[PDB]
This record gives sequence, structure tokens and C-alpha cells, in this order.
Amino acid sequence: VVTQPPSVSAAPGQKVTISCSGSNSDIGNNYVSWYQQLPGTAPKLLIYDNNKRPSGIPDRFSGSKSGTSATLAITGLQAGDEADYYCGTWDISLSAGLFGGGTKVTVLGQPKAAPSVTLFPPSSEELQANKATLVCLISDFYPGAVTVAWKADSSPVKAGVETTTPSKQSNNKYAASSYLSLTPEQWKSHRSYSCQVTHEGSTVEKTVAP
Amino acid sequence: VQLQESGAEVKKPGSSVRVSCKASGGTFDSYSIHWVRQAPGQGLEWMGGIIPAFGTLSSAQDFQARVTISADKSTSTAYMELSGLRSEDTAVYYCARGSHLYPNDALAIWGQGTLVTVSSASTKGPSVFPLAPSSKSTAALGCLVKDYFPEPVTVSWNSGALTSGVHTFPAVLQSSGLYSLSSVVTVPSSSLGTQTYICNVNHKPSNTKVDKRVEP
Ligand SMILES: CCCSc1nc(N[C@@H]2C[C@H]2c2ccc(F)c(F)c2)c2nnn([C@@H]3C[C@H](OCCO)[C@@H](O)[C@H]3O)c2n1
Repeated sequence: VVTQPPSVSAAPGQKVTISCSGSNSDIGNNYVSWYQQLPGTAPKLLIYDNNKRPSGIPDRFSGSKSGTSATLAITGLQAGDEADYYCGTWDISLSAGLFGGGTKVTVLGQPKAAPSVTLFPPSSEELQANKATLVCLISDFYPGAVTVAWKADSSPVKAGVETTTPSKQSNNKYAASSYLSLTPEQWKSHRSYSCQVTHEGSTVEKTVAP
Repeated sequence: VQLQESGAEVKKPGSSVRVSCKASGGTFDSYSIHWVRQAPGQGLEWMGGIIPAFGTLSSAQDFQARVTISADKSTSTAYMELSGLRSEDTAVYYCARGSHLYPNDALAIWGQGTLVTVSSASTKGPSVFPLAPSSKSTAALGCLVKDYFPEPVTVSWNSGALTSGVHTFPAVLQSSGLYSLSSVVTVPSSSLGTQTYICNVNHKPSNTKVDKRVEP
């Protein structure tokens, strides 16, 4: 089994290294390739034939291979390098491809950013279909951890709430979403709804009145 | 230089899936094609490979009596068939084209991957609703994609003409066992009076596409 550390961390601009450890049957007698898997995307080839970069791959990525070990080095670490990295190899005696377990790269000390909150009330189409869903969108925040609480007028509401785990936007900040499903007696009675977002101990709350 | 794969579908335990992988350039040339899977939130796992130009193939020992790999030259499509599906076979099935012209080969061109869900629960297409822009929401607008099964749903805007400012959220799995997601886009406020906004929702597991107009 080809092994890698489960995680590695550094601050922006710093050098990070990831080693792949195998046997004489795989890495020892073959070549190692490295794959980048950004969140919610397909893997991408970073390095092949131990140390070759495909065209378009940043030169901050480099590879080396010694005996049964291989190393991927990432210089000038950027937030956009946060991903899972896998080494890949071929073991000719088994005629099979092998992957390391993957190493999660975290870029520590990125700048903090409070969330913005956008709240959509139910659409006339959904209301006509006898259903009612409020959609709260949380965006542009860092670190990627929030708690979302809802109120109908001043009453806390737990039932009918669903929230996504934050994931990155194209600008490297995080976004999340939360949903409040309502009963016809909630929609006929409440005058307002509120989506309360807690991030790093401070709260951002948006209210909508149908 | 692109490998095309679908969404794609729902399987009961014990059934089989055929995952398709089509080369864009109309050839595999003398390159290899490999199948790699990934269970949600887990690592990559090699399943099998073929060099279509030669017909030479190999499959992972762990899948030898369950996996068949083949290549269709006429439509430059490779196929992998996994039989006796188990709960643990729920995964994204990627196809990747090799780097070596037929041995320092690597997986150089990757497909988007097809999610195969193994479950006894029935398929359900989504209900799509607009998230209309207003003074209360540059302006944010979107689409709510409600109560579908299994995953995934993909969302594009204006048939791919709108990519800037688009954020499609992961789905939420509700108590009912159905998923929901939203796709939102931030646009210049002035564009609200000069162009139309249509979200194109694809739910390949139910073979459904919905084009939903989003009006202010
Ligand atoms: C018979 C299987 C043909 S596919 C194949 N692929 C080779 N390299 C794979 C892509 C690279 C790879 C790297 C990293 C990974 F993580 C991964 F999953 C895959 C490959 N390397 N050697 N061979 C030989 C060729 C020979 O075919 C016989 C022709 O008469 C057979 O002995 C293979 O072991 C590869 N075949």
C-alpha cells in the first residue's frame, strides 16, 4: 500500500512538501505521478514521470523520486492550492494502478472576513404549489465555519431547517446556504423571518417581510 | 483534449452499471484509458485500464470478477461495466486518458466523473423555482432545485453564456431522503432590464432537464 500523510499545513508564500512511500514492486521499479483535487472538482495531473510538469501547471509544483519514495514540493503556497494531493504509480508485476491515500493541504493564517447574508422569500410559483421555502445565502467569509439560526417573527425555529457545510467561492472566500421550509399556518401567521449567521463569535442577521 | 462523461444514475444492490467516456478529438490515438473511482469524501481507487489501439486491458484484482473494460473506436468511447453493485460502490467514476504514446504513462486528461448511487430508493426529478432579484437582493438572483433523488444536479445559466459570478451550492439531504440545492449568480443591477436569465437544470439520473426563467 502506497502511503502519504493525511494532512500538511503552512502559511501563504511558504514551502510545503508531500512524500509518497511505496515498495520495490511499485514506486521502487516504476514512475510516480501527482494529482491535484480542488474541492468539488475532478483530479488534475500536476507531475508525471517523477518530475515533469504538463503545460499550464504552475512551476511552483515540482517532483522528485528516490528508491521507494517520491516527493511533491509546493513553493509560494497560495489559498488556491488548498486541495487533496495524491501520488499515483503502476505496479507492472500486478499490471495495476495504485494511489496514495491523499494529503489534504491547508493554508493557515488567511485573512478573516465577516459574512454577507442574502435572504430570498418563497417564490409565487412555489406558493402556488402549496409549499414555502426561504433561502438564506451566506457569502464572502473566512474561516469557512458558520452557525445559522432562524426566527419566524421573534420565535426560534429548528424544524424544517437545512444548512450546507461551507465550500469555497471562486475568490477563495467561503459561501454556505440554509433553507427554512414552512407550514401553511406559519406562512399565514408570521410577518417576518430572520436568518442569523454566527461567524467567529459575531453575528450577522438579515430579515425579510413577505 | 477532453474526456466527456455524464451525471449520471440510480442502481439497486446486485445490478450493474456501464459508465461511458468519450474522447473529444475523435481518437484515443495510441494512448491508454483508465477508470478511477472515488467514494464520497474518500480517496482515489484504480479500477481498470485499456490501450484501445492495441485492445490490451487490465483490471484491479479487487474487481476482476465484477469489472469489464472495453473501447468503441466508432464513437471514440471507452466503457467500464461494474456488476454485483453494493452500497459501497456508490462513487464518482472518472475516466482518464493516458500521457504516453504506446512506460512512464500517467493520467493526463480527466473526465468530470459520473456519480453512481447504489440504493433501493426510487428516482425523483427536481421541482425548480426562481429566486427572483429585487431591491432586497450588483444584484443576486438564482434558482432553487428542490426534492430530487439521487444526486447530482448540475446548473448552468443562459446555456453557458453566463459563468461570471455563478455559485452553485452543494445539495442538502433532507429528512425525507430527497436532496435540494440552489444556484445563485451576482449580476450588474442594470443587466436586470437589458437581458433575460434562465437557469438550466440537468438531473441526468431521471433524464430530466428544466430551463427556468428567473424574472425580477
Ligand atoms: C494492459 C493495461 C493497459 S493500461 C497501462 N497503463 C499503464 N500506465 C498507467 C496510466 C498509468 C497510471 C499512473 C498512475 C496511476 F495512479 C494510475 F492509476 C495509472 C501502464 N504501464 N505499463 N503498462 C504495461 C503495458 C503492458 O501492456 C501489454 C502490451 O502488450 C502491460 O504489461 C502493462 O503492465 C501499462 N498499461
